[PDB]
Amino acid sequence: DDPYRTTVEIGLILYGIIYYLSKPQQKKSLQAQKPNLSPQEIDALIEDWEP
Amino acid sequence: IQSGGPRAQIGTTDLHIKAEKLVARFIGKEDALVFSMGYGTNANLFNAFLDKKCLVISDELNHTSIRTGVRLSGAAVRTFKHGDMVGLEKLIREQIVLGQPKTNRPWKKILICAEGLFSMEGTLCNLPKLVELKKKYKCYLFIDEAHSIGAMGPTGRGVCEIFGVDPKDVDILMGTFTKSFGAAGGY
Amino acid sequence: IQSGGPRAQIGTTDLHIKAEKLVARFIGKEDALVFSMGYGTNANLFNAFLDKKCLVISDELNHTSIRTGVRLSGAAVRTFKHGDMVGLEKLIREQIVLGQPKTNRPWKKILICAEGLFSMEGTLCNLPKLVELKKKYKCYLFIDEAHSIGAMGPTGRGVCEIFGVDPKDVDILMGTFTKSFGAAGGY
Repeated sequence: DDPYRTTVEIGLILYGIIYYLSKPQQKKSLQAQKPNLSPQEIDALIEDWEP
Repeated sequence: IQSGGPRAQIGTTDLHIKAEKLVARFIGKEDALVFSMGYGTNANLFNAFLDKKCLVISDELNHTSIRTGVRLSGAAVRTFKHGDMVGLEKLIREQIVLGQPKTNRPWKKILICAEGLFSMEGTLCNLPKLVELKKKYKCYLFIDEAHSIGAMGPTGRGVCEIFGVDPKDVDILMGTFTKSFGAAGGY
Repeated sequence: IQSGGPRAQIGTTDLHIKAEKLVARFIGKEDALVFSMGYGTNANLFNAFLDKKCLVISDELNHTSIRTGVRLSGAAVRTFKHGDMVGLEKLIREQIVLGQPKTNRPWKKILICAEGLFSMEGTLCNLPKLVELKKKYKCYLFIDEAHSIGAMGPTGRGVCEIFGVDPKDVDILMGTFTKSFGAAGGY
């Protein structure tokens, strides 16, 4: 029927909008990897490291 | 015109030591070494002191010899965008925090590789910022300067002369004689 | 009947040294210390050498004094089911692998706390397996034996006599005089 063809377009537009609204993510993420950290805690790790 | 062999059994003459001391005094360091080829120098320098547990942070526009040497060494490699120091600092901080892959144990050491003057772009590197970062975060610095050792500077000493930076801040200085001095080799 | 005060300033007599030497010879160790109370001994022993970065692995049926001492020390605590050694080995392996929480750095040390004879159940601990595990995985051992120091053994030496285990394998041995010797205190 005619509403089926319109429903196809609606389904495409909805998925397009959903993909547009999403945020970037990468496997090789930033500090947010663990994260379980705060700015105060990170300085302790930085200062504790000795080469 | 003939030589004897490797410089550990026969093939060393007083001219070699004279050139050693002359180059060392000219640059401003305390001691030096002279090799017959530059590409081989870079390709064989890195494996002597680097290992699988170390980290190397380098620019994205380095020469091929450095890439080959780092590949032979076997250490991990992270790269940063050309001319960005905020990204470099963020990368250093993150790499210090995270540690080794899959074990999250601390790195043994971190080394920074850069170039004095880039031939494809004709731009200089901001040495003082690198020195400040390495002093603050306790890192090591390696500088490659073959296009700028004889042609640049008020007296031609190199990149360390125009910025006024003391030569003792940088750890290792390298260069080749091909570009400006009319003879082949490196140091 | 009166004592001068803290042993570091006044209150030490020849009887004290004689008692410590006699206890050390009787147990089979090389040196020992004597305290006026047992609960205080356990509650104050642990904070002297343990820290937030260490790990303590203990049974689930230990006395209250050990729990108070570990709480005051501040170290991390992990517990295993009574009588399970496969679980203990798995826990030790896992804790070695993972490391510290949220940073995944290695622990500074690991300590195993156990009790010689359990009063609520009347059962013995398997000491040879603990000795084998601590030798294999490089861990330390602490043994609490107040109910078994004088009443058990072919000659009454303790839990180390019935199993034939050399006393030098265990690191710290503790006990109290209240149960069998008719006097109050601990060592």
